[PDB]
Amino acid sequence: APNIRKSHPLLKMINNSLIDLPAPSNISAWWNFGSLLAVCLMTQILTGLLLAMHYTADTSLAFSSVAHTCRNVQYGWLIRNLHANGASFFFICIFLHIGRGLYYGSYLYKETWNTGVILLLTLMATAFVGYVLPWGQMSFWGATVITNLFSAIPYIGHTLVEWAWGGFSVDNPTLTRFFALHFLLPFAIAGITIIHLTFLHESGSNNPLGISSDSDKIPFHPYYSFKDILGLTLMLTPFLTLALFSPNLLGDPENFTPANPLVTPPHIKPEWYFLFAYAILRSIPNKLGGVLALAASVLILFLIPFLHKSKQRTMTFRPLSQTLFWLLVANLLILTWIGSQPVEHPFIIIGQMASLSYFTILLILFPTIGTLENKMLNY
Amino acid sequence: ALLRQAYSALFRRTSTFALTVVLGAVLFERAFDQGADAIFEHLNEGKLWKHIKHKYEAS
Amino acid sequence: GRLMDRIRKWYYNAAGFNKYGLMRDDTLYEDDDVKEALKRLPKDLYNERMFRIKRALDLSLKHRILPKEQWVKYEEDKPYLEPYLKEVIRERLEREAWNKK
Amino acid sequence: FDYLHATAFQGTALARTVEGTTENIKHLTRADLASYIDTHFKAPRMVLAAAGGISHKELVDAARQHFSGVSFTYKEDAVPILPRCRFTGSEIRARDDALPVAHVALAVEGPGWADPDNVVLHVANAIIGRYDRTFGGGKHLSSRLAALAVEHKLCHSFQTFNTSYSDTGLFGFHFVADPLSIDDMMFCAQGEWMRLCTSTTESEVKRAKNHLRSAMVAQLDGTTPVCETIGSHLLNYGRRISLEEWDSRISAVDARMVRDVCSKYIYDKCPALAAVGPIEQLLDYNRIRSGMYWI
Amino acid sequence: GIHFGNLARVRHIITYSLSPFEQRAIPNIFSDALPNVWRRFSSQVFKVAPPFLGAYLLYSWGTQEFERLKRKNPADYEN
Ligand code: HEM
Ligand code: HEM
Ligand SMILES: CC(/C=C/[C@@]1(C)[C@H](C)CCC(=O)[C@@H]1C)=C\Cc1c(O)c(Cl)c(C)c(C=O)c1O
Ligand SMILES: CC(/C=C/[C@@]1(C)[C@H](C)CCC(=O)[C@@H]1C)=C\Cc1c(O)c(Cl)c(C)c(C=O)c1O
Repeated sequence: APNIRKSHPLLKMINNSLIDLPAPSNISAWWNFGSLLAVCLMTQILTGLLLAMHYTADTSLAFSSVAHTCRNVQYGWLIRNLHANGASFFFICIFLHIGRGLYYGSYLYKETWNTGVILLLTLMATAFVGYVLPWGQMSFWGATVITNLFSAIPYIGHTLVEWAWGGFSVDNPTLTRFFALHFLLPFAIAGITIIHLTFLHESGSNNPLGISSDSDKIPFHPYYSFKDILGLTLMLTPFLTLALFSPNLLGDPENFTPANPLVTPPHIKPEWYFLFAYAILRSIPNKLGGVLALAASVLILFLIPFLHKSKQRTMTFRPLSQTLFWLLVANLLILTWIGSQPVEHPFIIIGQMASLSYFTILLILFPTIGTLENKMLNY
Repeated sequence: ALLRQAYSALFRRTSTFALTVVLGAVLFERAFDQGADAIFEHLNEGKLWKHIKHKYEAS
Repeated sequence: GRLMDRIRKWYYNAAGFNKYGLMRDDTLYEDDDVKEALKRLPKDLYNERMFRIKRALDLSLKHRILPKEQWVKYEEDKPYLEPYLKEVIRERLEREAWNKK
Repeated sequence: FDYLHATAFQGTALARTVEGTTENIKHLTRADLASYIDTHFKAPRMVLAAAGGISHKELVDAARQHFSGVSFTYKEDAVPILPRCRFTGSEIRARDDALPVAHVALAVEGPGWADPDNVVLHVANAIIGRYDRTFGGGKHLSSRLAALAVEHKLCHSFQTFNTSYSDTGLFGFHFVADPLSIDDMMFCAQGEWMRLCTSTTESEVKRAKNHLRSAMVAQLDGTTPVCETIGSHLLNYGRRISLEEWDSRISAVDARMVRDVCSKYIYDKCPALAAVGPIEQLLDYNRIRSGMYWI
Repeated sequence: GIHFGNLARVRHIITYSLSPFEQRAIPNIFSDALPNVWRRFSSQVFKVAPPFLGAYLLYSWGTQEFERLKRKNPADYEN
């Protein structure tokens, strides 16, 4: 009363978080990844279930069940595709969603940010174990290496590896507790996503110029609802052009060979979205160091909010930070290439560089150039 | 004037607007389907089993 | 010396916030001090700063800028908030020090 | 209301204030006022009206005597036709969060004196009527909007209006409210318009008619008022429209009629909006626009 | 919950706008649109492109240099 849009304990929510929501009138297309990320989640989850209804978590049957799911299940092949490629477009989107945040100082929204980082770690874990279910060559050796990471912890380490496998070497128990794990996580994602978006709402969205947009807000609907429908049909076009015309473009082919506990393929590389870390791991020629570097390669995201020195929020008006920012992007773009190459010269050296480069541009440069820029404005 | 005839008869009333989207989606489908299949089969003459077919059939 | 004094003018045109009609001080990110400062701005100075910003945003939604003529010029940029803010941060350091003391 | 015209008829003659600009008043010369009187204050365009205890004859005589200007060419006896004014669905938002209350006006283009529909439109405006803080009726007022207004403290006052002109018009409503209730008011308001186009009953119209009939008689409560009616009837409707006639037209109206007509000028139309004051809570033309369809 | 009415204090600002049905969806595609698409491209292509073009070389180099190390140097078996 009056309208049943603002009073109803439920609709007051659909309305109070996506229809009457105060949105800056100038958010650019770099703000459309939030929804695309969201949409993925629902799409992934849906196609996922459809598949879970034909998968069979057991070494002696995992591979052939996926194979059957495709060749026999009506449209199974399409669903398999959509699910596998959605994993990619999900990462693409999450990466741009992150950059945007970095380039426009959205990380100043600490909780909204930290939850985000948590989301990223979760999505990664998820996409990882999903990749293991078909029990192919990568599936197996992937499972072997990653669970082996804990072995880097002193004392326990190995102990922790026993659980992870459920035995004394990857096998069936690992496969089933992974399927359980994969089935579960996506929901925890959806759950946290809700918190992410709740912390957000306390403050409101940020905008390109990085100055209060209270003087000019607009109702999410129809402005951004329409803008998001459109931003959807765009991501959707290459996602489908890819999944329909060139299915395996984005994916490693080693997973077409049923796992062999005795043979590690010579060209063993992770799913494309992990390469950059895989690259850093192989830089440090020491067990524990490579592990720590790897961990920090993502965990470093938690430090960003604290390494902000500029007196301005975004890099729209900071040409030096910009260059450094774009130099950082190309920096990652390189590590990805490195990760897709063997551990031989010139690669090994180029690698250690880009890594060293990565951690410096973030821990030392950015906060420095930032301070510098402040003085150039006379602050 | 179709735009006016249409607006006045179809797009104005939010109820008739729906009937149009349905009635329309039906026609659009049946036609867009033939067309595309027609385009595709043509682009692959004599390669589909629809073509080879007569060689081992009956008559 | 007159070194970073011409560098400043360069950087100023580099930033480009003047293309929107914003004074260097209209771009400051609103932390706690800045917020206090702004509350101390005289009625008119505040209403002007507001329009400048509400206009820059409208520009940004349209994806345009001001015709070259209207751009702020390095020497005509009024640091309308700088002094207030200085004081706010001043009063604060006093308190901070006085409480550990 | 000026800002309303100012944008509703933007780009034309009607979009001008009656008082005129500041620059005009600061510079208008003896010449212009003269020329204005000369060009406009002319016999064919004037009407000597009067009412009370007077002899029509004795009046016409006094007229022939002092109201004596002569006409030679056809030009002098010609009543110019004005260049049509274009209605534009738009808005003008004058914000000042320092004003105590906010004012909002919304309207669609009206038909213009000539059209018989103006009757129906006024019946329509009766169903919604008006309200203000001092009405004793309160929560029991027959006007659905007045009730809600009372129930939820939507405003300080609101009023429907059917301003007519020669060839065009303005049909809408105006309300005053606190910064924090503009939204709901606007919401309920459009709501009541849509009810007009879609679900008006016979009970609502019956009362609407009786309310109009009485307003129509109070129109003629004095010699000044009766003289004003006569002055503006000839000048606008051509002749004089009797109460007996008006009443016949007002009785002819019913539900179906009101719906068909309000649907004609209100449904899915792009309205003109004018907001003044601390109007932040009211927002987006796009939204207000969507309030123009589906009850 | 609701933030429309609290947001901020604003005075003396008039804004005029027109219904969407009275105006053009994508107006001045040539005289206005494209000019700015170019305007923007220009201002930015030199902060962006550089580091990318840079990594590109590092890519082509390290690539061709890894290929060169595959080939044999005659000076090994000319004995
Ligand atoms: C499951 C993953 C995620 C989903 C579905 C998601 C979704 C969203 C949505 C819908 C928005 C609002 C619209 C927008 O601004 O994009 C948002 C905003 C934001 N997200 Fe995420 N997010 C995810 C992950 C992350 C990650 C990994 C980070 C951090 C590294 C992050 C940082 C932010 C921040 C800072 C905002 C505020 C954006 C702004 O300043 O406008 N998000 N997110
Ligand atoms: C966070 C969203 C999701 C992501 C990131 C994701 C990702 C993946 C990945 C990377 C794979 C391997 C794809 C391949 O064959 O190359 C996969 C497979 C699979 N996922 Fe998911 N998944 C998601 C949600 C779900 C959920 C919730 C279910 C079911 C309710 C599900 C069920 C499966 C099954 C059965 C497979 C194995 C068979 C196959 O590969 O087709 N997934 N998933
Ligand atoms: C996930 C989503 C929208 C989703 C859909 C699903 C709507 C519920 C209905 C119509 C659609 O198709 C949208 C894609 C929006 C995310 C989202 C947010 O959470 C928030 Cl706080 C903001 C400020 C924006 C701004 O643009 C946003 O896009
Ligand atoms: C990129 C990576 C690990 C990433 C994790 C473990 C983050 C450090 C934390 C969050 C996660 O869940 C990711 C999966 C490990 C490197 C890595 C791989 O990814 C994969 Cl598939 C394989 C087959 C190997 C083989 O040697 C590997 O070394």
